[PDB]
Amino acid sequence: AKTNITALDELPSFALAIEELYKREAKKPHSHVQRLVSLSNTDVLGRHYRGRDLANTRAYNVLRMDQIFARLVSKDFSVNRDFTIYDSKYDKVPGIQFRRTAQASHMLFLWAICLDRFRMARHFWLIGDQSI
Amino acid sequence: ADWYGHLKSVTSFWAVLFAFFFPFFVLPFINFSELRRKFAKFYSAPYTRFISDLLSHFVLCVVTSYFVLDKLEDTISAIEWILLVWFVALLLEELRQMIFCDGIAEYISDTWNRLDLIMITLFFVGFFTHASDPSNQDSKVVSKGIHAFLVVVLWLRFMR
Amino acid sequence: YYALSKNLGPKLIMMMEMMKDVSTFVFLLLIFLIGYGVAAQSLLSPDEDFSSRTFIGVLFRPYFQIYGELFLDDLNSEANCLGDTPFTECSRETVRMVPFFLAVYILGSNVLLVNLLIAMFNDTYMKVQEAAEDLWRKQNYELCA
Amino acid sequence: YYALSKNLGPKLIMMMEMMKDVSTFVFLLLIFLIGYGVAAQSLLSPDEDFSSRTFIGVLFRPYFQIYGELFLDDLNSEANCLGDTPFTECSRETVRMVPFFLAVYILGSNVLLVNLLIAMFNDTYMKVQEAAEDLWRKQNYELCA
Amino acid sequence: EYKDRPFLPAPFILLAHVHMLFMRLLRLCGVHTQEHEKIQDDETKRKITTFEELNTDKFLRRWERERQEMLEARVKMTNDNVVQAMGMMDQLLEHM
Amino acid sequence: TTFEELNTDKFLRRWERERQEMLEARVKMTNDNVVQAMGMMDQLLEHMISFRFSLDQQA
Amino acid sequence: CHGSDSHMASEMLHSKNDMFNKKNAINIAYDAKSLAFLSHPATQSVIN
Amino acid sequence: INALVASRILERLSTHRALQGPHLAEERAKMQHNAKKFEELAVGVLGECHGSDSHMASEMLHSKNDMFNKKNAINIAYDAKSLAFLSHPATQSVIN
Ligand SMILES: CC(C)CCC[C@@H](C)[C@H]1CC[C@H]2[C@@H]3CC=C4C[C@@H](O)CC[C@]4(C)[C@H]3CC[C@]12C
Ligand SMILES: CC(C)CCC[C@@H](C)[C@H]1CC[C@H]2[C@@H]3CC=C4C[C@@H](O)CC[C@]4(C)[C@H]3CC[C@]12C
Ligand SMILES: CC(C)CCC[C@@H](C)[C@H]1CC[C@H]2[C@@H]3CC=C4C[C@@H](O)CC[C@]4(C)[C@H]3CC[C@]12C
Ligand SMILES: CC(C)CCC[C@@H](C)[C@H]1CC[C@H]2[C@@H]3CC=C4C[C@@H](O)CC[C@]4(C)[C@H]3CC[C@]12C
Ligand SMILES: CC(C)CCC[C@@H](C)[C@H]1CC[C@H]2[C@@H]3CC=C4C[C@@H](O)CC[C@]4(C)[C@H]3CC[C@]12C
Repeated sequence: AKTNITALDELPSFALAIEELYKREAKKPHSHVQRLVSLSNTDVLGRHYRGRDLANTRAYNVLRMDQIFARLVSKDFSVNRDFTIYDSKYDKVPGIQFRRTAQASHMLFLWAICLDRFRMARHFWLIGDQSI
Repeated sequence: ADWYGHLKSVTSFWAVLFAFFFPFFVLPFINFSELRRKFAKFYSAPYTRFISDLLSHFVLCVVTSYFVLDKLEDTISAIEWILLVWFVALLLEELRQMIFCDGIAEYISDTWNRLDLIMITLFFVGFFTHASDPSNQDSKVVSKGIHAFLVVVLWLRFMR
Repeated sequence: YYALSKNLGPKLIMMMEMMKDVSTFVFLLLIFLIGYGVAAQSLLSPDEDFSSRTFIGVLFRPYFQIYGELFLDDLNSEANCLGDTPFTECSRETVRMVPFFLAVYILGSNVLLVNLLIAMFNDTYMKVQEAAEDLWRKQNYELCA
Repeated sequence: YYALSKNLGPKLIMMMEMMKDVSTFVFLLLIFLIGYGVAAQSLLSPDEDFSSRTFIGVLFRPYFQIYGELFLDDLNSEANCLGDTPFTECSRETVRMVPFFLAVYILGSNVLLVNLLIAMFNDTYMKVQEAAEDLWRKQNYELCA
Repeated sequence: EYKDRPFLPAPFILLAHVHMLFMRLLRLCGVHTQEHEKIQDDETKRKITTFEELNTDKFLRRWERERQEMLEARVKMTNDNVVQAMGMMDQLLEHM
Repeated sequence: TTFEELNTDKFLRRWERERQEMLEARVKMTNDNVVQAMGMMDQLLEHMISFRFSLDQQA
Repeated sequence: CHGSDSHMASEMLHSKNDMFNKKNAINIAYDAKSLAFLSHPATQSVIN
Repeated sequence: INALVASRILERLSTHRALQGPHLAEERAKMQHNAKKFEELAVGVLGECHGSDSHMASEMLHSKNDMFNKKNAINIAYDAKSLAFLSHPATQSVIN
């Protein structure tokens, strides 16, 4: 469904697909993903501020998960996303096809680190860049 | 966990010592339980009995050390009477744990119980040496000579 | 400023690690120092009101005697023993036990405790040397930053 | 001329290896020696123009005190304390802190640094003994040639 | 040792001693204490029993899995399997 | 990017080569290969005994 | 990387990444509390 | 002598200015490995000689070679910086 927030409306279809992978896995009994999201004490955009329908129906969006993983790393980790490159106006750029598949790979990578699936993690780590 | 008496906040030397010295100011606030029940729980903890035994033995060492350093009077002094009551209490505790808790063989097996017997024995010889003739100068010097041996043992009972 | 050096920096990290062994040595010595000090001060000076000088004497002589400075001439003067042999022909027979107490004491302090400190330092160094090198390598970037 | 011997030669090579640990000990001691020396010389002699004698006193007494020669009788004479107890009845109350500074100092030098030197030498010897034997065996041909 | 030691410290332990003598006198002549304690419910006992049995089975499965993955054991299994393989070939030739 | 990707592929090939050359791994591979060898012999005899029933008893 | 070309590996470790807050890999490694990565000779050579 | 000379040439070539470069890495590694192997052969044959006849092995180590500047094998070994060869008991026995 359409949302009044411009950051969540800017997201691409595949971002909603990862949100679906988090959502389907989260509905299982005693899943640590739900417990992690609930104990995180963050809003819809992942900011540490602790309406309800948007905060529960779209609780597993990629921006909020990015914020949760950023807090897991250190106190000043801030992963920068740029979804503006997935618009059709940037198709003429030569190297964009690598950029578009690397960034994408990365978020899927993060999902695979969350659910603890090493083989899938290794595959998405291999597809993207910035390996070390 | 058994040492600390099923508590999670009072779990260090300073915390239990601070709570022990100020019972009504740290116990209500720092409540863990993993008012009357908490008071009955903290002071029955084995660690609390150790800190009570530790403080008691430390005062005994300081008071006995002061007594042997300061000059003896011509009659039995007040501090001497306090030490007499303290070592009888220690002697009765050693006899009760011998005759009525483990057994005589079990008691004498332990090296610290033997040291306890040596302490009580050294104090009573020195006291009776002084108390036989309190105005005698020679009795005071010998008594302090036996009580020199008595102080080293008290400071080793801190090793325990 | 020595933390930057590849020789002095890890050693500084190990010095901070050995400080617990130093604390262990201090807690064990404190026992023998106060026990021997109270006993020795009482034997040397019976019949004296307690004062601040009594407390200094208990802390003063026992502490330096563990570094090899033995005040035996000074203890002979304080004991009022007039004999050619150092602890004979004294006014009180009890003060002749002061060299015996002292012997036990330096056996406890120099022979036993100091050599155990050497043993604890050798064991502690072998245990935490590699961790100190790794921690120094993290601190190399910290100092650079 | 001892390099030819199968016992003395490798030990000479290890002595040259331990010299870096000796340098480490010297750099750490230098810190405590100059700090304690400036502090102790100032407390013993306040109100004196700076001269060459001030500099000798700072270097002179702190260095020998680490080998067990404690100049406590001499420091008692310089402090102008007239009491039977060594650091009582002094003209200035500040000079009574000189034995305290000294205690810390010898705790730093004898108890901590000397025993760490023993630990570094044991570790260094075990590490470079086999390399020293191999290097001595190459030097055996060098000396023969 | 410090579970069984009285709380009261040494100068004041005499009070604890006369209190224990008072308890012995009250117990040997008209006992009314009864040494009451607390007993765990059957629900929590069966919970502890279930946990211990489940973890016993888990450790035995894990232990069996660990011994079959040791090298020495693996080499023994290949060896008896190879000897059985020659035996199977000998009976095969016989049939041939 | 090209250097890092190339060295990532090189380390993974080298790492895979290193794990297959460990002794423990080699012993496991001989063991599953031997069990598969007995399995192959059991199906072979079955074919041998089937062939014996099929032909020798038919005459 | 350090085995193949030490200078280019050094150039790689100094590279600022757009995805995170322009942090190089050594800053990332410190933030990830990787003692093994920081104690490596290649990383130490770049820090020196 | 040839094994010692070979070990020295491969170790010096592996760290030479002419073998640095991204494509030569595996090659460099291979040379160090081969260098070590040649060192092992020089030690090994020497050991075998000392095992068979110690006096004749000693005679062998003292032999002047026409191919190089009349240098024996110990001089060659020192020039090849072979610490393993010089620390061997046979070589040390001849030096003594
Ligand atoms: C195991 C240890 C604690 C035993 C201690 C024994 C002590 C308490 C006893 C044993 C022998 C005793 C000494 C025997 C004789 C004399 C001479 C007399 O003119 C003064 C007292 C003096 C010097 C005694 C002092 C106390 C003494 C040292
Ligand atoms: C600690 C245990 C094992 C041993 C104790 C030994 C004690 C009791 C012994 C050792 C040396 C002894 C002293 C040796 C000589 C003299 C001189 C004499 O004119 C009076 C007694 C006196 C002063 C002795 C007192 C007791 C003494 C201190
Ligand atoms: C190998 C080691 C442990 C040997 C031990 C030596 C002991 C037994 C020696 C060394 C110094 C000695 C003391 C030196 C001087 C005196 C003063 C004299 O008036 C009585 C004996 C007394 C108190 C001696 C008792 C015995 C003594 C303590
Ligand atoms: C280093 C930290 C941890 C502890 C510092 C302790 C210092 C401040 C203490 C320890 C012993 C103290 C001295 C002990 C006694 C006297 C004598 C008195 O007439 C004047 C003060 C004076 C001279 C004290 C000055 C302060 C002193 C030096
Ligand atoms: C186990 C070890 C660490 C015990 C340490 C002992 C310390 C606390 C003792 C040993 C020597 C002592 C000093 C000896 C003499 C004097 C001079 C006097 O006028 C003031 C106190 C002062 C300055 C003492 C302060 C306390 C002191 C430093």
